[PDB]
Amino acid sequence: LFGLIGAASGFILQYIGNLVDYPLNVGGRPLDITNWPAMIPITFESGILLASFAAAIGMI
Amino acid sequence: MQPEWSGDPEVKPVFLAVTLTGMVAFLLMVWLFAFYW
Amino acid sequence: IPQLGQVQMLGLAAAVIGIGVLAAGYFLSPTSFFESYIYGYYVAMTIPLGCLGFLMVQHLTGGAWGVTVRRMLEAGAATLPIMGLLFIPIALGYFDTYKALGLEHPLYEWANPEVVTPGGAEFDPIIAHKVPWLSPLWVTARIAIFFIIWSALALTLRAWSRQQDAGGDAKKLATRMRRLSGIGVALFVITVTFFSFDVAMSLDPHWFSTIYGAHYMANAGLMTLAFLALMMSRVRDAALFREYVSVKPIHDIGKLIFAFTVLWTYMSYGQLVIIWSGDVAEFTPWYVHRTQHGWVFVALALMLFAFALPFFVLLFRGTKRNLNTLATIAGWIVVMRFVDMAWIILPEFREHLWDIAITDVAAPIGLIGLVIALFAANVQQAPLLPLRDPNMEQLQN
Amino acid sequence: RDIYRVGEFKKFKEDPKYIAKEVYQEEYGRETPNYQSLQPGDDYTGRNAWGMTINLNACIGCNACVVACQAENNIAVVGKDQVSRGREMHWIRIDRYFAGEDLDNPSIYMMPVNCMQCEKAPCEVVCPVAATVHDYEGLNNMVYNRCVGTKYCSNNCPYKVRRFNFLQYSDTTTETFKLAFNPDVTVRIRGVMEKCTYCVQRISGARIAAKRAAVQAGQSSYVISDGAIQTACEQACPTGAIVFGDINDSNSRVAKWKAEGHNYGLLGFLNTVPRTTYLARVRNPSEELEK
Amino acid sequence: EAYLLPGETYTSISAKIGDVPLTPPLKTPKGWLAGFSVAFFMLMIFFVSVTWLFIRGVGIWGINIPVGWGMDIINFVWWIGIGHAGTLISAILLLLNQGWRNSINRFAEAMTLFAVACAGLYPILHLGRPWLFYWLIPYPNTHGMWPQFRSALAWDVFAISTYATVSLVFWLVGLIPDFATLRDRAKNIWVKRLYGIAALGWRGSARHWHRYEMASILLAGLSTPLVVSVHSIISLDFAISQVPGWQVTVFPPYFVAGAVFAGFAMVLLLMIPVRTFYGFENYITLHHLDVMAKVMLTTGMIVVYGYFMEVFASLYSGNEFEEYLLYNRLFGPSSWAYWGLLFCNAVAIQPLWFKKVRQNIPALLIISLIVSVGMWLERYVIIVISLERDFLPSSWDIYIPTIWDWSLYIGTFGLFFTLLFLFIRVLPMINIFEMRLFLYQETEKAKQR
Ligand SMILES: CCCCCCCCCCCCCCC(=O)OC(COC(=O)CCCCCCCCCCCC(C)C)COC(=O)CCCCCCCCCCCC(C)C
Ligand SMILES: CCCCCCCCCCCCCCC(=O)OC[C@H](COP(=O)(O)OCCN)OC(=O)CCCCCCCCCCCCCC
Ligand SMILES: CCCCCCCCCCCCCCCC(=O)OC[C@H](COP(=O)(O)OCCN)OC(=O)CCCCCCCCCCCCC
Ligand SMILES: CCCCCCCc1cc(O)c2ccccc2[n+]1[O-]
Ligand code: SF4
Ligand code: SF4
Ligand code: SF4
Ligand code: F3S
Repeated sequence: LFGLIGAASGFILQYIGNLVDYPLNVGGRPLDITNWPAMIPITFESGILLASFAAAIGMI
Repeated sequence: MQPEWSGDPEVKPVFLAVTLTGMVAFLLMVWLFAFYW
Repeated sequence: IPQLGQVQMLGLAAAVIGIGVLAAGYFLSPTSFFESYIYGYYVAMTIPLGCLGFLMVQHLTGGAWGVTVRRMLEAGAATLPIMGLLFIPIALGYFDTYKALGLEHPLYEWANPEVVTPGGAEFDPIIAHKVPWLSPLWVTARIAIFFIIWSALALTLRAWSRQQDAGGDAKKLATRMRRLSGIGVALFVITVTFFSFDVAMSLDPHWFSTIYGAHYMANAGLMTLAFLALMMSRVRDAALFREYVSVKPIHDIGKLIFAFTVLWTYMSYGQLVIIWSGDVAEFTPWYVHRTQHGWVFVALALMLFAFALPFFVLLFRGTKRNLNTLATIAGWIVVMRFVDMAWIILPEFREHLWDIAITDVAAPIGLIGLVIALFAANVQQAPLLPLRDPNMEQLQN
Repeated sequence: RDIYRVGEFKKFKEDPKYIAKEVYQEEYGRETPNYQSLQPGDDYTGRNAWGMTINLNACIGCNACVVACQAENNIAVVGKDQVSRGREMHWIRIDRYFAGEDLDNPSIYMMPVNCMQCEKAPCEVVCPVAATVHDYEGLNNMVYNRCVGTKYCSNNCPYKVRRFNFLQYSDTTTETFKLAFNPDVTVRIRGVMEKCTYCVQRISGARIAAKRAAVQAGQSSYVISDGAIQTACEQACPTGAIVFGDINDSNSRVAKWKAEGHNYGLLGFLNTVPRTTYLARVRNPSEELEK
Repeated sequence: EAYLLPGETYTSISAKIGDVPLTPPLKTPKGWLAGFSVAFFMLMIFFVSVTWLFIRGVGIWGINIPVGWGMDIINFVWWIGIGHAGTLISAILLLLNQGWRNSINRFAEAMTLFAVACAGLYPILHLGRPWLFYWLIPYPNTHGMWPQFRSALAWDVFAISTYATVSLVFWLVGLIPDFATLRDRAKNIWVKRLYGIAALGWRGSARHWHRYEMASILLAGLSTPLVVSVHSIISLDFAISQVPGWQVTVFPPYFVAGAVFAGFAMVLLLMIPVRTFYGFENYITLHHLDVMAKVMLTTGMIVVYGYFMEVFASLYSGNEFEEYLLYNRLFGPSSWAYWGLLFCNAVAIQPLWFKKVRQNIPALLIISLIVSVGMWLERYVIIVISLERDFLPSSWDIYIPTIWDWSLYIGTFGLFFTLLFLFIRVLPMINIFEMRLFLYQETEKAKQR
């Protein structure tokens, strides 16, 4: 549950921040869902972080 | 299997206390970082 | 033995059907016959190379799954001389005998004298720069050396395992195959990477990738792991796996399948993000060709059904503890590996999603049916598990 | 490498694209390069798109553009020890190149290299805080208030035009130098990256003037003229090698120079689409001596 | 051989591991005192170097306009790659069901945490404006600014923060019943509460052991792709660039292999004095050293394969920049790094195939030190040589490191050893549980014959 929450939050934060809240042209890279690379690492790290927090705090 | 605190009458009061603390802290952070200026 | 005969006749029938449809398509397009045969060879080599690779990995790192699937790995890896015999149509495609076989312009771009010689019609200078390395003689010598290495390695490991089963010290004839596996993992990695280079990436010499070949290793590993899950589900009632094999080798096999699904999408995504973020025109035409003309739909299907579906159905404990669910997931996975090698190889010939012929599905199905029949005939010659092995105690759990 | 492109006059008269045709024929075997990118970029179809065209045939190497850029943009003077460490601060450099068939007497090839303001900027992609972004007008925006070191913009810049304040290079105590500083350009502190901005003080001043004139006349649309922006290097060039103007305006001098066949950009295989393009040097040799 | 020597009981394991901590500070060994004095002197060197860096600037180093990343980034990748093997022993060996993790995982995960602690300062230290590291973090501000998130350094922010946090969490989870054992074995009533509040009343309950084993399994199965993603992202902060030495697509598994290589080099180089100075020959065995050197040989072979991939890419490409990258590495002004790299990562690993050399202790120490030096040379070759000579030959210069980045490197060595000596003073070097459980498992294996 918290891994899904972390992956969703890590994608949504990058999407809103780079694409909705502040659309910036950097490197000519896309301003839509075509910018789905360079969102996967922070998405995955957020999912891993909240899933490991879930494992620890949920066990305790 | 059941959890350790299953059957304890304090479990739902402490869950409502934790969720109330989380929503108050979330709303307060949202107020400070979005509606404060 | 009944299920082995059933899968042997199933693979024989699938091979007959695939070779018949491929030979029917050869008379209408002899070029596309060989272009589909390259893709079929690339698909059908994922099983024996992966069987040799996990045979050496389980010999180095012993396990209950390793002694469960070890004889299947030996039977799969023993088909590699026949794969060396089946590479001959590709070699005759890129030799000078292409005119006698109906193929009008040679099978690889570096077999063109007009491309690799100065003063020719095309004279691509990059391909002409790679003229000693990417030549028919050097490529045939390299792939033949690789076949010799694979065949000697697999035959020595299988012969040592059969000698261990028949007569001799089980502990002494385990260190020998562990040492042979220790040198053979390094030889296998460099050999399979250069084989994948010279077979797949040598179609378009304008583009190079160094994670390629190891990505093919992850692809072949996932393909033969799902193959092992399907065969392990098929032979679950054979009076040898009923007594000595429990659910823990099944759990280990499912965990390995999940781990190498994650590893395959890792090796695909790393290459994709490197080429996408570093916008160099030496590398971006690969993903342009793999995105244009409907190939973006196949890429999205690889995102959705080769990673997002097996990652979520293999994340649960019960779906890998059950052989029926593991076999269904493994069948979906090998279908998605067929789609993945299609997305990798077929943009080099077809250029469009709607330009895919029936030879492109006849060649890998028939040639993997040949792989099925050869593997079943090889595993029918031996007991399914190494009873006289030091690592037999790992099956007791 | 295809950086300084040299041609002859008679073959230029026959066909002005033959320099690029010969370069790409030797490199790829085809007359034109089919450079393919995975990034879309921006559009630039109805907007003021700014670019530079440097004429290598008309550059002598007098460094007047470099001194003008320093004077206009407050580029700090570092020590001789700091240049020996490799940390010179110059937004435009003149790259002498000594190419010839004998290096004991070669031909001298001078070329001004500033920031190309690349539409797909490798400096822009690798900035972790978006301190360097791209304009609606088409300029790379090196923001010093935002720049936080990390020195990666300079490692992903293929031309290495970006200069980093490794120490406190700008003078803080000399009142005469403080008076010498341009009030309309910032003075950079230690720890920030600086590079060529197409004199965006003048770009912003002319854009504000054009918008103010547009609303004072009621036109509801600002037009910036071709001579309205003149950068410091373009102004102080005694030869006129550097020309600055609008790309989307076809009647502008930069668009007319970029419509020439010998116009080219540096390192096109890196899909950057440079806006500072170069005109190849066209020589005029005599038949009694060379030909 | 065996991973546990015979003649051990559960109480003997508990006493022999927990009696090296919980000793009075007046009974502290002189070897520990001398090592901590050396570590504290080099930590004073760290403080002096960091203070002079913050006073003067990042211009005290040798970095310049073409080479903007130098010894700071080399030591960053080196120190962050030390921790991969400890994360591997803590997580991947738990996933694989390998019984040799039970006596090396505590020290190796502590080494991972201290190496990440040393390598997390290096972004902030090299940053040039060090007090604005939080602008790379997505935080709410009055500007409305965001990090780019398309750069690999934002992924590095997320990956380093997640790696440090999950590594510390998994280490503390693996310490909680060891905290219970120390709380039980303590003598003074005031040091009972030091480990009591960290054990949280563990009780050793079988209901608690089920949830503990499930949490450890899921933490291992989350930390394996975590550590692979962290070292892939640290590969990507070169591999997303257009630099000819850096736009190489085998860098994520190549950096994973190099990090595991250097990590087990440092792990062997710090097990061997711990094994010979504490009574841990029964726990850390010759089989442990043999299998750690086997993983060193395997991962070093993968790094040698990565060298062959880069050389093949340079020779196979018709690209003049790849050809000159190979020429510059072979015969450049910094070709000493490439040649010493080839000697220290290719020649020195062919002895590790041999069983006698694998079992030999001083040969293992020499090989581990040579591999650490050659991995520093590898990161030098990747960063500095590729940044030295670039596309435009006018922008070519030589990177000469000063005394200050060397002083910072020596100081981070001192910080690492200070944290390690504090860890071996107040905490057990090896896991008290899961080694008595390993003894129970070996007893069950002997009963099953
Ligand atoms: C290009 C991006 C690729 C995305 C990679 C995704 C991989 C993440 C996997 C995390 C490991 C969890 C396994 C738990 C476990 O130990 O499983 C047990 C069975 O016990 C259970 O019932 C499961 C416990 C809870 C599982 C829930 C996981 C939460 C979701 C993760 C959040 C991520 C986001 C993105 C959703 C037994 O199974 C195993 O032990 C198998 C472990 C396999 C390890 C895989 C190693 C591959 C290394 C390559 C890494 C690739 C790079 C790109 C990350
Ligand atoms: C290092 C970065 C990548 C890590 C990925 C590794 C995969 C981790 C998750 C997979 C779990 C596999 C299931 C568990 C298992 O079967 O392994 C334990 C196994 C059996 O142990 P017994 O229980 O039988 O008892 C023995 C001791 N009492 O032990 C093994 O044999 C280990 C299996 C070897 C794994 C092979 C993975 C190699 C990764 C290759 C990656 C490709 C590189 C391409 C360049
Ligand atoms: C197509 C198929 C894929 C093939 C992949 C081949 C390339 C991968 C390398 C092979 C990995 C095998 C590791 C062998 C190391 C070893 O010998 O250790 C063995 C240990 C324990 O063995 P024991 O105790 O001595 O005896 C057992 C028999 N009685 O077993 C292990 O499980 C440890 C292996 C841990 C794997 C870490 C290495 C991973 C490489 C990192 C780079 C990967 C890039 C992503
Ligand atoms: C709060 C955690 C932030 C610490 C990590 C910062 C990330 C970071 C920032 C940088 O400027 C880098 C420059 C070169 C190489 C790596 C870098 N990393 O990782
Ligand atoms: S001032 Fe003009 S002629 Fe002189 S170096 Fe600059 S661009 Fe060339
Ligand atoms: S020339 Fe350099 S600094 Fe300017 S936009 Fe291009 S990469 Fe960035
Ligand atoms: S255009 Fe202006 S800022 Fe750019 S190099 Fe020329 S003088 Fe300097
Ligand atoms: S990478 Fe970015 S943070 Fe500054 S130094 Fe370069 S613009």
